[PDB]
Amino acid sequence: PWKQPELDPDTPSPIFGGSTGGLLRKAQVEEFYVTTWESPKEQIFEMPTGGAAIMRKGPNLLKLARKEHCLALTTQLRTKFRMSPCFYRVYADGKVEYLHPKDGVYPEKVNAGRVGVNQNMRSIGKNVDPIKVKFTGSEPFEI
Amino acid sequence: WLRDFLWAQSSQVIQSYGSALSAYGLMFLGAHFVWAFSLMFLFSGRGYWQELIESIVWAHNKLRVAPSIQPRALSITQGRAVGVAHYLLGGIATTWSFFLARIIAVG
Amino acid sequence: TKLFPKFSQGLAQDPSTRRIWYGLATAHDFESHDGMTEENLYQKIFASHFGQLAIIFLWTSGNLFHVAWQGNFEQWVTDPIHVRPIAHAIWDPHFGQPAVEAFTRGGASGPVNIATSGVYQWWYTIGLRSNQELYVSSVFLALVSAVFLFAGWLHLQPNFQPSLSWFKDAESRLNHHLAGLFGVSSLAWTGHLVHVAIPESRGQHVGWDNFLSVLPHPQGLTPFWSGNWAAYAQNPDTASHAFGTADGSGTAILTFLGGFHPQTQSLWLSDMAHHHLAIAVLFIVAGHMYRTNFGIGHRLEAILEAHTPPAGGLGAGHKGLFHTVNNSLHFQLGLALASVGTITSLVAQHMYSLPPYAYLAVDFTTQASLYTHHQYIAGFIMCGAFAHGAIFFIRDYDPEQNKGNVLARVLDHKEAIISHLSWVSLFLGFHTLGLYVHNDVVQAFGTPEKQILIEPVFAQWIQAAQGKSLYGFDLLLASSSSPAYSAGQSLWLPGWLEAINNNQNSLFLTIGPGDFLVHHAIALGLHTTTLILVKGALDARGSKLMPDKKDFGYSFPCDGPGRGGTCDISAYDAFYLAVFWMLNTIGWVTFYWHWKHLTLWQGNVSQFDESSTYLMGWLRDYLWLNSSQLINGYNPFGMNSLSVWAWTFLFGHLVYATGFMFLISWRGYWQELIETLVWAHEKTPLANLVYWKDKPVALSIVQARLVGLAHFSVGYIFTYAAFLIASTAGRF
Amino acid sequence: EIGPKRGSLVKVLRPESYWYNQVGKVVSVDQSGIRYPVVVRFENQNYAGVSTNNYALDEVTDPP
Amino acid sequence: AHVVKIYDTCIGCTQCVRACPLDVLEMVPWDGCKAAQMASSPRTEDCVGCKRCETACPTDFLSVRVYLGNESTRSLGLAY
Amino acid sequence: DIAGLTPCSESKAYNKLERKELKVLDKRLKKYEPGSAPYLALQATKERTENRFKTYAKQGLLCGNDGLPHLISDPGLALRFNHAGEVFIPTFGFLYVAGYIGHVGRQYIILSKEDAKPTDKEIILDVPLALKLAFQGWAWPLASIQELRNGSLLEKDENITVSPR
Amino acid sequence: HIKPSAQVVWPIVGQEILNGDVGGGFQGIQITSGFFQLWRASGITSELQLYSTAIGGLVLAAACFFAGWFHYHKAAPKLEWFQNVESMLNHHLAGLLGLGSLAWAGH
Ligand code: CLA
Ligand code: CLA
Ligand code: CLA
Ligand code: CLA
Ligand code: CLA
Ligand SMILES: CC1=C(/C=C/C(C)=C/C=C/C(C)=C/C=C/C=C(C)/C=C/C=C(C)/C=C/C2=C(C)CCCC2(C)C)C(C)(C)CCC1
Ligand SMILES: CC1=C(C/C=C(\C)CCC[C@H](C)CCC[C@H](C)CCCC(C)C)C(=O)c2ccccc2C1=O
Ligand code: SF4
Ligand code: SF4
Repeated sequence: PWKQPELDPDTPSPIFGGSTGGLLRKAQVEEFYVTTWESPKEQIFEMPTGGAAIMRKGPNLLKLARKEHCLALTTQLRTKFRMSPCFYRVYADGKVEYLHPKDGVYPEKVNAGRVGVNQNMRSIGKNVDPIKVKFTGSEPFEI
Repeated sequence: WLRDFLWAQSSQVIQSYGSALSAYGLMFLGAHFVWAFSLMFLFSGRGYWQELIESIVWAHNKLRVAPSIQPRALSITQGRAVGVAHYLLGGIATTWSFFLARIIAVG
Repeated sequence: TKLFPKFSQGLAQDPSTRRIWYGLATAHDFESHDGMTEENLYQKIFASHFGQLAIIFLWTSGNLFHVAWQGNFEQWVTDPIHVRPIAHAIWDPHFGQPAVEAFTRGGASGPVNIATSGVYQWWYTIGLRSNQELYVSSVFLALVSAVFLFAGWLHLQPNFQPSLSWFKDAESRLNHHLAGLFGVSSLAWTGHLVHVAIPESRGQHVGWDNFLSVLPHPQGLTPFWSGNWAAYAQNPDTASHAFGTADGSGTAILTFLGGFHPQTQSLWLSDMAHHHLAIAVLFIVAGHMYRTNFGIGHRLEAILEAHTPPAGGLGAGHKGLFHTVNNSLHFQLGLALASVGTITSLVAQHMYSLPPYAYLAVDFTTQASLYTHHQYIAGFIMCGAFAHGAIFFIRDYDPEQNKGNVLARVLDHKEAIISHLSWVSLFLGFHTLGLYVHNDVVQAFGTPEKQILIEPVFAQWIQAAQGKSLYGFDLLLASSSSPAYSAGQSLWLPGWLEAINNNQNSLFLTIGPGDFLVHHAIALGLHTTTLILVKGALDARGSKLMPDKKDFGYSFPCDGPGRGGTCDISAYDAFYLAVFWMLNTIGWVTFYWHWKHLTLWQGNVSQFDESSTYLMGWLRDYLWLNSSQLINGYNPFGMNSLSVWAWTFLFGHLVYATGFMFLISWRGYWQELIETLVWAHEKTPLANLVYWKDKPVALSIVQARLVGLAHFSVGYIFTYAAFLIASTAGRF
Repeated sequence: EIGPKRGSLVKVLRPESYWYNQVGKVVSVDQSGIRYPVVVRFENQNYAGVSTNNYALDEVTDPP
Repeated sequence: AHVVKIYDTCIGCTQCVRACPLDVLEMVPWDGCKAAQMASSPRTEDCVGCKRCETACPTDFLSVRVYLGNESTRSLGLAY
Repeated sequence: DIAGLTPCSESKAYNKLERKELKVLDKRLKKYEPGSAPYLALQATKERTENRFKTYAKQGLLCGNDGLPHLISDPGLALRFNHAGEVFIPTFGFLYVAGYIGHVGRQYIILSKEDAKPTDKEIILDVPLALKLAFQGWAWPLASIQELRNGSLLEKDENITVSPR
Repeated sequence: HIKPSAQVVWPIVGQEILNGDVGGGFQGIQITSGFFQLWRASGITSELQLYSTAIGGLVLAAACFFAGWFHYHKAAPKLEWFQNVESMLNHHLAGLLGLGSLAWAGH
């Protein structure tokens, strides 16, 4: 966004019961993902890995073992309540990463501030045959 | 189990021909057919069948019998449904024919 | 980061259990290996070919050693019609006391296994008599296997690895292999036959101690330096002759009587001697054809580019095709595998009718197992040939290199080829199933005369042209006034006619309407398998549903649920679906062979003639009648030597059903179940201390199809081999 | 102005397209100078489900 | 991880980025289409290959292409 | 007497099969009174059996070593010998009807394609045009030959969807 | 001594062998549903009573189809009518099951 936000350790979490679907040993060994949002009131949502949880009026915090869970929760919140949340990634050593838009106005928009990457100016099907790139290590679509 | 139930019995189904219960043998073999025919819709997928349908569409396009409705392969859920339906129908009719012929020719 | 996949660094980065399976599956896919050039790829293939040669020679050396040790080869030599062959002894410590007793077959002491491989007949035919000679053969083949392994190790060191152009030498490789690998090899084979097997079949022992003191022919090479080769065919073996002695025998090394031996029911040894000598001479002559360093010879690209018919019949003809075959190894592999499968099918169709080994026709289960084995080998090699042709079409095929040639024009109208193959397959299946069901129901109503019996007139007409006088057709070589009969009337006609008019042998059996129907069902199976394999090969690089199939590799799962669904869209998936039809087709041909030959051996050929028309009779008199002895292997009242065969039958059923387990269910329900098992192991007392290093993941979709096909084919082969061997060996 | 007439029947020669050697109706041609300004509508859907597609100038000729 | 490529046939309905529940695709300004937009894949290492963008792609052939291979702990969708 | 098959009129196994079928059919006749309706049905079945055995004989049909009649498939051999009724004339008999269905399907496809939203016509059939084409398809090979020469039957592949290989 | 039979085939194409000798001077398909046992438990003597039962069943089937047409097209109940779960349970416990059990006990 205008300034990259850093998540606060103090923020509360929604009330929930014990769910078997949740954080695993991959949270300890490898990285895990953290989702934050600011609420207007107390509403009931469904976690992507568990049941139903009543969320807190104000800031909130969710920990998800996968980024797909984080974006599923994000899409659910945006569809149901026009919520617009954001999620992060927390590594094993404590490193924090920001994957939800670095530009801040979502991938649906453009913002004229990001550079085209992995884009081919040729048409699909105009790529060369694999014989022409044989024993080179480069795929026809990677050119 | 095999020798003393499925082979000790079913000797009347195979020799049912020329008798009152020959239709049970016909039903048995048709059930074998349908049970075996289901494994196409179970093992296979859709892309190969869609490409074969494309070739058949080209064949019908060459001499202008192209249907207005585009021929498409069955959906993946549709293919699974056809496979399980044919498999269940074949197995049920197989056991039905075998049980009825054995219990009629003996009991 | 691991290093178990050394050829693939990316596969080593996979932290799941998929790394081990993909590392094992892509172990010898050198073309997709990381950092591999063409020359090193060819060198690795050379080393692997040497390794396969060493493995083959070690396996046959072990077969020789095991036969010489635990077999009854001397007892088989003394009495072939009575004493059974023995493969290896059975030392299974889980065997019971009745189990040890019930497997001392063939007049042995310990538990032994009856050999159905046919090596006893073959080794008795080629003059091997004592087990000392088999021991020497085993140690010599072990030595040559070690030599081949050393040579494979030899061509991997510096200053010994051949260059890329050495492998790409097309004319000289063909010249040398045709002249030497076939020509002088066949010449040495017929020389060994004439030196050893011809005197050993006439009571004269020829060995390394006295082969320089004995002579093959009494004329002593005077016919060869002169022109009088007719002296070698002057006194052939008479009808009343035994293969172990010299009762009424003659001194002839090259003859062409034709037919079969009256006693051994096999082709004459001198017939095969002149056959391999003529083949050797012809192959040595044909091996001096292609162009080498000398100024004479033929160039392959010149012949390919010259053979372009005018008026645009084949477009550019065969131009630009030499580099296509040379640069693409998959084209050469597919051509080699196609020819190998065709030759294997020819071998299967030709040993049974023309037995080349003494007392092979008497051993019914041996002939049946040999036929079924080589037929399934031929079919699998066919499927591999078509799959590797598809691999050629997707991996290394340049339309710009060969534009307008036969390959580009075949790819031009591929839809027409696929559609016509589909039409002929649909038409054959529709009509064949129509008459089979029609004759089934007509037989069910107690009136079997109403069934449609289409008499095979074309094949019986051919048989009459080949000498079968049972059908009464006035044809050439069957009438005495025909020029075909007069040509060769004193050469091999009275032997071939006597062999083909005798119904006791397997030479050109009489065929009825059921034979015709099962032949057209076999044609339907071949046609449908050809249809799917050809369609997968032509659609390997592009299709209307997915033009960019060449960019996704040969073996990829799918493209997704978009565009209606793209399941099993790869040419690998076409091969995987075609293996089932291959298994069904070879099952059909082996069912036909086994039932017809079983009814011939039992003497009731009328039962097969009147029962192979309708499928219920097929089932009742093949799968039910012949399985009575199979399932009684370990009956609770009594157990006999067929216990391994019933156990193997049920084993094949179980592995077939496990193939069904992998084939019906797909990955995506299994991943969630494995995730629940992961939560079970990770989150339990006394077992959370033990943790996996490779993450348990479900089998990938391509891997799922491969393992389902593997269990399917393994169970299929094992259960059919068990049933066939048990059914043939229980009665005889 | 730079492309075919609006509403005219045209033939698509794009190889990878589903409508190769087919006849479609022009619905709009862009004049802004884009990669594929000729937008056409087809009577028969593709496998995805859409019925309209855009092509370049060299991929569109009048059918005979 | 997997390789996601976007070709010039894209015309920008900004719907392929909504169908991807992994934040792999992003939209950059462009000039080769009426909408002046073009799909881009900055976080291509976070893609699993679910091909939902291919289902959402309306062009024939598809502007966005996802190629499988070289799987990792994030592209395999394991939470363990 | 071709391919070692005796005629059905002079075959011993054919008559033995007829005697066996008459024996089992008359076995069920002893369990019913002659004035019953199952007796009449069994009598009609026996009459149909005797009529079928009589008509299958003396018609050029032949059989060999089984008592079950055989069919000759080779043309010419089925023309020099009286065997064209087995498969030779049924071949043209089926092809006439097979070409009948293909022709009326082609004419209906062509007629429906020159109409607005032709996909609806496949699921919403029209009776008067289909029945008119059904009764105007007797001369199917005459319509097929004339369309073959002039290009209306076929179509050049420049308007035919072809694979992108 | 007489096997049950309630399906009679036509003599059209070889099906006369399916009319098995079930005894009692009758030929037909030997049935397996056990309807004869049910018609012996529920006291039924002649075919007139079975004809009356069949005609009454046809009349009630026409009444049920007319009831479906009426209760959808002519007089469709509202959602609150279907949501009366207590009335549904009471009427299908005491009414349907209880009334049918008492009527069958009386019969
Ligand atoms: C006597 C006159 C004569 C005749 C009869 C021929 C005849 C022929 N020549 Mg020719 N020739 C002539 C004069 C003549 N030539 C002269 C003066 C020259 C100049 C020296 C040549 C030079 C020449 C060359 C250089 C070549 C030929 C070849 C051929 C053969 C192939 C023709 C062709 O285009 O493929 C046929 C046309 C096609 C379009 C092919 C269609 C094939 C279909 C699609 C396959 C159908 C498969 C089907 C499913 C099979 C079913 C079987 C079932 C069991 C399943 C053909 C037999 C070619 C050859 O050797 O081929 C054998 C070749 O390379 N000719
Ligand atoms: C024994 C079981 C069985 C049977 C009967 C078939 C039959 C068929 N498969 Mg096959 N297949 C099977 C198992 C089987 N498959 C298995 C296990 C696999 C592995 C996945 C495959 C893989 C496979 C592939 C990959 C392909 C086939 C194809 C075919 C067709 C070949 C054309 C032919 O022979 O003429 C027709 C054969 C028939 C047996 C006719 C069946 C129809 C009869 C007339 C009954 C029709 C219904 C009847 C009139 C009653 C109507 C009412 C009823 C519908 C309720 C045919 C429909 C090919 C195909 O479809 O291309 C054209 C093809 O490409 N199959
Ligand atoms: C001598 C002939 C020959 C040669 C040189 C090759 C060589 C090759 N093929 Mg080909 N192929 C052949 C025969 C041959 N194949 C045959 C006969 C078939 C049909 C079965 C195939 C089918 C085939 C396919 C479908 C594919 C190849 C591929 C390959 C490549 C790598 C395969 C490999 O080594 O992985 C090593 C593989 C393993 C070690 C796995 C072994 C598991 C086996 C097959 C299962 C057997 C079942 C069972 C477990 C056996 C034991 C019985 C049990 C009861 C104990 C390589 C270029 C692949 C390729 O090019 O990569 C994209 C590919 O996709 N081939
Ligand atoms: C009358 C319409 C019609 C016509 C002229 C054709 C013509 C053709 N088809 Mg097609 N086909 C049709 C309908 C038609 N088909 C339908 C409805 C289906 C879906 C079941 C198929 C499925 C099909 C396949 C799967 C294949 C063909 C193939 C073929 C070719 C071989 C000839 C043949 O008998 O195929 C055999 C055709 C069938 C077995 C389909 C029978 C279905 C019935 C008979 C069609 C009913 C149409 C209806 C009565 C017309 C309405 C009449 C009107 C007055 C209302 C030929 C180009 C083959 C090919 O590519 O050859 C090059 C091929 O592999 N067709
Ligand atoms: C005591 C009263 C009574 C009785 C006997 C029934 C009986 C029945 N109800 Mg119920 N129902 C009732 C009150 C009653 N209902 C009330 C008060 C409500 C509103 C809460 C409903 C709402 C309701 C729903 C929403 C449904 C039923 C259905 C059914 C049928 C279930 C089929 C079955 O199990 O096989 C038993 C089958 C038979 C006994 C066959 C004979 C059927 C006869 C003709 C019905 C006669 C009973 C009827 C109440 C008589 C008065 C109707 C009058 C206007 C003619 C069954 C006939 C299902 C249905 O649609 O079927 C109609 C269904 O889905 N019921
Ligand atoms: C996919 C593909 C592929 C493959 C293919 C294949 C696999 C094939 C096969 C094929 C085959 C498998 C073929 C076969 C053929 C055969 C033939 C061609 C034969 C002939 C014969 C004859 C001609 C004979 C004659 C005769 C004589 C001589 C004697 C007796 C009589 C008679 C007359 C019969 C490749 C690699 C190319 C690549 C591309 C793609
Ligand atoms: C065979 C097959 C097909 C092809 C099958 C198709 C297109 C369905 C064909 C249905 C036919 C047209 C129904 C009618 C059948 C006959 C025409 C009826 C004849 C009746 C007589 C009286 C003439 C798939 O599409 C498929 C999809 C997904 C998984 C597996 C498979 C699969 O196995
Ligand atoms: S394959 Fe799935 S995760 Fe990857 S870019 Fe497409 S929609 Fe997103
Ligand atoms: S779905 Fe496809 S065409 Fe549409 S904006 Fe995305 S990449 Fe472009």
